[PDB]
Amino acid sequence: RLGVCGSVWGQNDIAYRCRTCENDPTCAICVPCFQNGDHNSHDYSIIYTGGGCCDCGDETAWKPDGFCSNHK
Amino acid sequence: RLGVCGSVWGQNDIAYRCRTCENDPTCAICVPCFQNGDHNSHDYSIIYTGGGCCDCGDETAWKPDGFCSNHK
Ligand SMILES: [Zn+2]
Ligand SMILES: [Zn+2]
Ligand SMILES: [Zn+2]
Ligand SMILES: [Zn+2]
Ligand SMILES: [Zn+2]
Ligand SMILES: [Zn+2]
Repeated sequence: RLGVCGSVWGQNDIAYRCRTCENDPTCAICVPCFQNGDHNSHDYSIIYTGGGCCDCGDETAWKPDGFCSNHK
Repeated sequence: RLGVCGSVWGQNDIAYRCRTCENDPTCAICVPCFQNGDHNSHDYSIIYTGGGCCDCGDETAWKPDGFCSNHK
């Protein structure tokens, strides 16, 4: 559609790591952002976050081709 | 052929609005997707996007009959 997520996790909340899309190993995206992007052949995993915030839409934390349809 | 576009616009990049195909007035498709679909008697216009991403292939933003040959 015509035009950062920043959703927040608590201690035991799950999220996705995607090693193909991350800027570095501390980056992560929320489950909705993961589900609305394309990671089909990517090396992704469900993680327990220990808290933090979603990197989707932030080119300094996540590769743009890994953004979801709502944060491009 | 056998089986979302998500191409991204910058601020001053053009795209197409199709009022016949859009799910709402904030939806748009890129020029290649417009040219590879059928909008013959549709109420379409070239627009300056102000940024965003192409909705072609996403049934939640665009009517499937409006998808191009590459996103069906
Ligand atoms: Zn998110
Ligand atoms: Zn997102
Ligand atoms: Zn990925
Ligand atoms: Zn497109
Ligand atoms: Zn298309
Ligand atoms: Zn149309």
